[PDB]
Amino acid sequence: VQQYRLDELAHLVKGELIGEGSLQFSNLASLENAEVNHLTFVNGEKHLDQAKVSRAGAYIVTAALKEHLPEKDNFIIVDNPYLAFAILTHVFDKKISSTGIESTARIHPSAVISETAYIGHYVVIGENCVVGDNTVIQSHTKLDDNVEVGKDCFIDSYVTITGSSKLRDRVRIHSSTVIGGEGFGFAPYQGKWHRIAQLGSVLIGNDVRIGSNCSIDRGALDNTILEDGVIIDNLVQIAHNVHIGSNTAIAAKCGIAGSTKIGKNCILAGACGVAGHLSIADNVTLTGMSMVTKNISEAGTYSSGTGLFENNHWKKTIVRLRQLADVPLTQITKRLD
Amino acid sequence: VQQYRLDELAHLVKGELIGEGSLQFSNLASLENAEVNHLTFVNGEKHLDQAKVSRAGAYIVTAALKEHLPEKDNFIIVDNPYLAFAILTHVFDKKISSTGIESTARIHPSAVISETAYIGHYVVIGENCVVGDNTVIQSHTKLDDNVEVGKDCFIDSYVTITGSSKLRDRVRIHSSTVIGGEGFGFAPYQGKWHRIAQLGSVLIGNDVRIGSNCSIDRGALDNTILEDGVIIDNLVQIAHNVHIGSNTAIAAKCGIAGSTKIGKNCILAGACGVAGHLSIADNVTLTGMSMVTKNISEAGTYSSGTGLFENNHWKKTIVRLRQLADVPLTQITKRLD
Amino acid sequence: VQQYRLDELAHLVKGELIGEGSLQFSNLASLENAEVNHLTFVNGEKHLDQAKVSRAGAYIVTAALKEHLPEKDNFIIVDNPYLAFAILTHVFDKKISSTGIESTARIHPSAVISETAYIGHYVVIGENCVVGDNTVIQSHTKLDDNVEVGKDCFIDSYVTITGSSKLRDRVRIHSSTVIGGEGFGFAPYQGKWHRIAQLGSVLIGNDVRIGSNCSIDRGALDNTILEDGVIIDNLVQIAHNVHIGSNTAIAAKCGIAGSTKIGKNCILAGACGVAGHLSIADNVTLTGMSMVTKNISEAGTYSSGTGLFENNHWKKTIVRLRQLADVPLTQITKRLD
Repeated sequence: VQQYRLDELAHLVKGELIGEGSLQFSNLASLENAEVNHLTFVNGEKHLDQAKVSRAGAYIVTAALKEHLPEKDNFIIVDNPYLAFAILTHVFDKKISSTGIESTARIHPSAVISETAYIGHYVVIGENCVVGDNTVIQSHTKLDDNVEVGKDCFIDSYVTITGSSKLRDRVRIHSSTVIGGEGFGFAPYQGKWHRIAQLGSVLIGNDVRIGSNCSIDRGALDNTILEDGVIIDNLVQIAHNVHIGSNTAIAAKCGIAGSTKIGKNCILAGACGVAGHLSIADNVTLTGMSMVTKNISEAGTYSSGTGLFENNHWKKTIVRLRQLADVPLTQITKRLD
Repeated sequence: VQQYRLDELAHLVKGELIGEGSLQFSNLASLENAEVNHLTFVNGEKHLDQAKVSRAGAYIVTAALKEHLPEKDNFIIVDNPYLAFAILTHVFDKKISSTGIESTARIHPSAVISETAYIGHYVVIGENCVVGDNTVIQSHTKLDDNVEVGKDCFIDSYVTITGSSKLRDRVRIHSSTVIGGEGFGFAPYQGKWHRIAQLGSVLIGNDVRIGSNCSIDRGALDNTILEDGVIIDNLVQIAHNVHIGSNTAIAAKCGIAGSTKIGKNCILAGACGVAGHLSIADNVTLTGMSMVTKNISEAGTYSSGTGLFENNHWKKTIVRLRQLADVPLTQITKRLD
Repeated sequence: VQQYRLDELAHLVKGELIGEGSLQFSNLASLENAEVNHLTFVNGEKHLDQAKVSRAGAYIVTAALKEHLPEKDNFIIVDNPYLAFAILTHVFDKKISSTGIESTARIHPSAVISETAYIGHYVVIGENCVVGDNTVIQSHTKLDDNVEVGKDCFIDSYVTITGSSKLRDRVRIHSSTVIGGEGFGFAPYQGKWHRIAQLGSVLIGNDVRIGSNCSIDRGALDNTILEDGVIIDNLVQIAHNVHIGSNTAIAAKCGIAGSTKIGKNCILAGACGVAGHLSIADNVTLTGMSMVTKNISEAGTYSSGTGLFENNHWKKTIVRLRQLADVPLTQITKRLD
């Protein structure tokens, strides 16, 4: 494909070069599958063994790791090889330098589209819409009236941006997601449900990522807010009026119900469920499949689940669980006449 | 921005007016963010403090509440404020009565399309399809052969309606949703899976709402049926042959497995799992992340799950959970001699 | 509509014909809803009483069942009726015969499209793409650059295939699915998330089926692999680098996190969550909603969850549960001296 010298690659991550700076490199690769023209990284000493044996031509390493790799000659020394790696993934990433407006697209005459944005085939952009510089909007995607997309944004295919959602800069949203959809609002009467119109929108901050097949609903009256730097994997449900604080990560298949606020720097593992009208403090980490039903006021790590059981062990465990309510537990832990 | 007089708004909800019936209002708003030109609603006495402090022009309240609101002058007195509010959200909802067939739609000559319907751009409609009066079918959506949509329906973009699904009146289905999809039929032989074709369909009642990123699979032989007034949030799995009773509500991320039947007036909270070939009786609420593996014969509220735990308390809780099988429980409660 | 003779059908399943060979049949159907021109099947004695009352014209039964069915004259005998039924579903399943490329498609000239393939309306096919013989790409779907799709594949609408994904033969992918989208790769620095570009791809073997609304992310450096035979239901998350063994079945709504390997012939029930960097061995069955956090290294059936509880009972249970950690359980069953 296309080649990079080691010296350039070390300079790019602002690291100390060791070994022949003029060596060619085609790609990044894992320890196991790397070859000579491949640059790789050693993430802590758990991976020393795979490193020692790797056929990779150079190594992104910590200084205390370089000492444990005499077998090897060419290095890039940095304090955080993982972040240096992360930077360089983009150098090797094959880039979409595409620009201009595909003639099958339907852009309402009132919309402002930067001359360096890309609008895909069969994209539809409505009244008062704005798409910023170097923004990429892929094919079939639709932008409803009054939707604004900032700079350096990536929006893939079959994404719906509606409810006049407003997106800042460096926002990326993957295929088949819905931003700004009509949330689940229903009033009961005569044992039937009256639909509640949904009159709010969505604010989406800078540097925010959203996976595929996600549903981010627009607020019922105010806004659903995804603060700066929030990251969200595939198949997440974010209900109306959810407010997600800065740099919070939400793993695949989490569900955050209506009007809940999640603090800054929170980490939710796969398939957590958070009920409605709750606050979750800053710096809360929830492990896989946590069911949150009350508030969380203290920072920390929280969990729910029974863990894994062999099936028979399980069957008997849950029979004994069913019996616990009839057992006075603490009133025997200290019962001795 | 179109205005409405306070006396009309009170008439529109069958409500008693108090205050200057000629006052102008742009929109509904929340207690916290309402301005002078905004109508709002106080839902029970838990919100009085937010209400008193609010800058809302007028108030939707009950008689028992207007009393505890001396601070305010113009009200609309109704018996269920939530429902009066629900009605008025539509009056402020950005109403779209577009009509006709966009010129980039691909429609089979054999399909019957009501003159009052709207077929959007890039819409594809197959043989013997019927789209009834006043139905909106948004851009990019597809209707396979023998699919029928009734009157006054809203079908959004990137919706697949297949397997000759039959949708009645006032049915609304949101984006990235698959109605009628081939269900999960696989017979085992020689340690491989023989795919079973699926020859059924889907009956979707009047007044049924389906969210985004949902999958409603057709029957293996008969029909998957969603009865009148069923409402379904985003990210729901309805498997082949599931039958859902009238006005049952199904929250986000629920999965209902093949051939199961859920009664009338049921409520399923977020992320429930209902296993195959079961009956759930009329009038059953399940709470969040509930796991149902047997029939539910009696009405009532049901639950599964541990609570949330701080992580160390979780780890030690589950260590002790694992020991529970080997521990005589009912043979020590009656053991006092 | 379209008619078949009983003897043809008997022959199609390598089956002993009993009764009038020349009888006409339109369709399969259930024991409950079959009419004279419907063929049906009796699956063991459990369904015998239903069969006795069926208006079905003919019955796919096994010898020791014909036995208990004197009420009925027309049969097809076979050793496994379910598999016989499955073979015949395809005979009645409406054939999708179409060939060619619709004019509303956009296909880059450097793409190779078989003359026996169908490219549906509005499809977008990128550079260096390959589409095999008899493959169907339904309307609206997109293939990005370097995507390859084998022979006899079916790929429904609003599918995104990207990340240079490679698909073998007889792969079928349902609607709203995203194959090979950027995985959840993020580095932490200064309490921010730096995005990690995702450089691998996806290999999908022969005879793989994927449901609707699924996300199958590309690998970080190496590939995400679905081996031959793998079947995956609707709404599943398969993270970057997940490796899934031949003939494994993944039920609706499962999540497998990054870098997890899953052996051959596994069965995961609906809504399981498997954590990252784990091994599950060949022949493992998980029951609905299991949470795997450690490697499972022996074949067997595994589970997690509490039972379903009536709600009051549930609340007392979790209170007792919470008390469990403070109670020594093994030190009291062995307390008698």
